[PDB]
Amino acid sequence: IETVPVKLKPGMDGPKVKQWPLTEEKIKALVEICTEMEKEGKISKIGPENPYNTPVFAIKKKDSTKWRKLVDFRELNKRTQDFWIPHPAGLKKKKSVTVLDVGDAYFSVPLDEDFRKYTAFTIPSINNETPGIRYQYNVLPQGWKGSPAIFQSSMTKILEPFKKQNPDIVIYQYMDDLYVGSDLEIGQHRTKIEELRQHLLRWYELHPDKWTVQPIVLPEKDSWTVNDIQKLVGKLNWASQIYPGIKVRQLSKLLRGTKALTEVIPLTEEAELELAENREILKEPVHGVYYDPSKDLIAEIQKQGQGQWTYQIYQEPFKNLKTGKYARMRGAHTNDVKQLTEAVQKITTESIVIWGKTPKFKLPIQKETWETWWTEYWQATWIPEWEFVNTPPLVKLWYQ
Amino acid sequence: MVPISPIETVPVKLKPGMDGPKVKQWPLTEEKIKALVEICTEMEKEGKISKIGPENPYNTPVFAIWRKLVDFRELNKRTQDFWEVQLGIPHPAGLKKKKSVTVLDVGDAYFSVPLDEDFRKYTAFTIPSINNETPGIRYQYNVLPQGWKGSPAIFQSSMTKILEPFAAQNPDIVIYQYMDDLYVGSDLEIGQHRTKIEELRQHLLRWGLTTPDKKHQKEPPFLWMGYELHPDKWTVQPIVLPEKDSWTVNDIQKLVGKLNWASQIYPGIKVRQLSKLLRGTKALTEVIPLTEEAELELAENREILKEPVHGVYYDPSKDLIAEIQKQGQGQWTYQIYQEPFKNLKTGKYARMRGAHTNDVKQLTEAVQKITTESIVIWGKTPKFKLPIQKETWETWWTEYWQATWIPEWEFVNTPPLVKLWYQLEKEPIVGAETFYVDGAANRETKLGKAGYVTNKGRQKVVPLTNTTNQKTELQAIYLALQDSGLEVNIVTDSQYALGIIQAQPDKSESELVNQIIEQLIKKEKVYLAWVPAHKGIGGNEQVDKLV
Ligand SMILES: Cc1c(Oc2ccccc2OCCn2ccc(=O)[nH]c2=O)cc(N(C)C(=O)CCl)c2ccc(C#N)cc12
Repeated sequence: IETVPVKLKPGMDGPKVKQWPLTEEKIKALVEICTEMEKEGKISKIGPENPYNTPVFAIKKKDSTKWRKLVDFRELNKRTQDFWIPHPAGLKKKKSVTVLDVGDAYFSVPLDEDFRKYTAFTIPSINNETPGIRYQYNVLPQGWKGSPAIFQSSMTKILEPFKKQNPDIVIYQYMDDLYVGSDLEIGQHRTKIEELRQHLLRWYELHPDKWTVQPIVLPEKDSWTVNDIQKLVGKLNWASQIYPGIKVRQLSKLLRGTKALTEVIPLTEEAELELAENREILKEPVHGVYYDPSKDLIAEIQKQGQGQWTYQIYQEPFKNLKTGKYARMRGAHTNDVKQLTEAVQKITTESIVIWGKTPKFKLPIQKETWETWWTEYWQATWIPEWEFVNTPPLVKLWYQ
Repeated sequence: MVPISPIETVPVKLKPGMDGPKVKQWPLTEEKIKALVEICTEMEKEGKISKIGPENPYNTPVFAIWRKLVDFRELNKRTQDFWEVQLGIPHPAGLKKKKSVTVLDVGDAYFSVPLDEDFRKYTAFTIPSINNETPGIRYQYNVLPQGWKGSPAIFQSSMTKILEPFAAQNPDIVIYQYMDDLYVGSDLEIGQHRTKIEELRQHLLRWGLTTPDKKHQKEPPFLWMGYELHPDKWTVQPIVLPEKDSWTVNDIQKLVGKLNWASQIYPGIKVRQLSKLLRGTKALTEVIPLTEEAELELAENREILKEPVHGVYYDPSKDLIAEIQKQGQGQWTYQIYQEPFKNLKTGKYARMRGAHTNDVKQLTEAVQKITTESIVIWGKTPKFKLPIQKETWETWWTEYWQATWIPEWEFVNTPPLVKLWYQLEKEPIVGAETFYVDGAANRETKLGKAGYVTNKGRQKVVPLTNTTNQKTELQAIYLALQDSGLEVNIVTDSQYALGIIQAQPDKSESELVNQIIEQLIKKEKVYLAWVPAHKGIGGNEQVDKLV
């Protein structure tokens, strides 16, 4: 009911990002949505004196046939002044966590007068026939980092009774999402979630306990071919960058001579001992692996085939903070890009739960393909940063 | 007097921290001064400008050619940024056929859009007096000056706001605004069409804007931005390839400009060689000889550009189809159409700069380009006809290390067909000879050696002059491919060679890589295994090639 002064970082102008082309159905959807929001005062039309722009597109969330408006506030977010809560380190330790969309609550708080012109966006026209419908926000926009910061006080006032009632429930907020962690039963968790949503009304099942870090495992065979031993020495040599005491000389000793790749080689006793020592070494955690809130999080994804994907979250090379394998199949059996996009969304969600921020992705895909198709399968309210790797990494099978 | 509705002014500011322009007035001849006094007197009588006192410290130079011409380049440098009037120009293939299309001249409205009061003082200009014996006449603009930075954007915005209710209450027509011209199309009867045109003239007159009752000068075929727009079709303005005995650099840039521009409707245009002659020149007047490939390419262009070809307009009720053909040397051509033999438009795609490539990657890139273009022009992705078998694409994307995807498409049998030229095995090959390869070079003398030893006792080491480590590693693999049977296992330590071959190229800049590809095509089964170097892995003999 009272606007809080918001400004930009010193020396930075507002965002001026090109609106990318949209299909006709998305344009029409945005026309209906923005017409309705204009009738509600949430947005207002602007004139040519506003040079700032932020991209916009339309999506369809899970279990819904209504379109939704997505604004790519990444540039404005990095150009918006830093607002100033320690991250709940116990949210990742909880048994279950549910994600709720509280973005509607932001639209009840007006936006600072002078700052509105930086939220400008454009509904584009087909074939550049018309100049495009230009809008700016009058309330807190969904996707902007200042919205949860400004609404944090009111959110504390709304969640104060529920927090006081259940001290065992962890509550976290990131952008337009509310993460609610507990240790109850799935039915009790769903009834409790309905309790919290009806509590918020009058004013996504996720289980981190079933997620752990993945160790480097070595094969267990009764007979090894030359090729098997070569791959094993390769994987152990790669793992020696992560683990100090990895030793491969006794296994490389067996590869002496020019033998056929399919020839079975029996292991010597020294080779068995070396392999067992390497197993014991790989069973231990990595030495000196810590998180630095001042550094970026980097996430790498490898396509393993048959709907299987691997990923690693780290900050320094060979110091993995998280590793995982997303093999879920959900209507994307014939589309690599949809699988990759869902994987990026899940990894970003896990990173939000663990560290409270999104990582920078390294995507195994050509820039043009991804930039062409990723909005088609995006269902989250946030967007991370990403870059593209054009050279096949050798370590792929070493994560398989 | 009928009350004229006021046009809302757009608030305008200068760039932050800057000040209005202050430029010395140009000295003018007596006749030019008299002409500018007459013109500015008439404009003041009409209300476009107003006299100002000496308090205004700003000034912008004025000229006459009469016709008054104010040079606002400084004020433009000091004026704020505005939202772009147009992000891009439309494409004729996106237009929808209309029974009637009328052109209205709203030029007189340009000078009828008011300027923000607080900004008018920055448009001040001075007419020098005769013999400079009196203070020059001081004027300022009250409306959008032509040549000012924000005039087109504010004009188009104001006109759009004026036309919004008329277009809303008449959905059965289409109105388009371009510069000081409106274009109104409809499928109604010609009588109803002229009626609604009169209604538009009245609605514009309710803001005091006058559309001429004179029959407009624009009439089919409409010539616009190098385009010919007809009632039922569109094309490019005539493209004439000149007959030159010798071609300079600007002749080749003009020829590649005409061919690039003509390629959007003429199918099969190629610009590879002619643009290749312009590689790394940076000399406009340099005369470059013509290669034979450029001569054959230019002859094919003259054969394609012989007779005129037209494109149709977009019919939203029919499906959108895009068909692709490979032309070789990284060249691709495509037609976008709805009915067979009647193209909406055409185009080409050239492969990107790269050391290694294959046909499937280029076809994928071209599909992405056509998809973006089609979403721009028509707002939807077309269905594709591609020269590649379904099984070929399935094998490729299932086995490719990168994620990839093309939208709905069907196979069309139009050679040359995009195919996979070789496929590496996933597991070692039983019964096949195993070639342990290696290569090495001296960084100073550039002397090296490349070779292999096999499980059957076959060996070879070749010495090489003027080579590198990477070159000797590739050369080692090549030697193993040369001397082996149809099925072969190859063991290397070269992360570089594996990085190249796992990218699956079918063509390369390096002749050595191309030779390796040619050897791979001849093979039946090839398994390529990697091992770490200098780890004592026997067979992998680093000392054999470092002698
Ligand atoms: C006649 C004209 C434009 O046409 C239309 C105008 C209004 C509705 C539909 C139209 O097009 C349908 C296809 N069509 C075209 C010609 C014809 O006779 N019959 C026919 O059905 C569109 C333009 N472009 C490209 C625009 O961006 C609109 Cl400012 C023009 C641009 C310049 C000039 C000039 N001189 C003229 C333009």
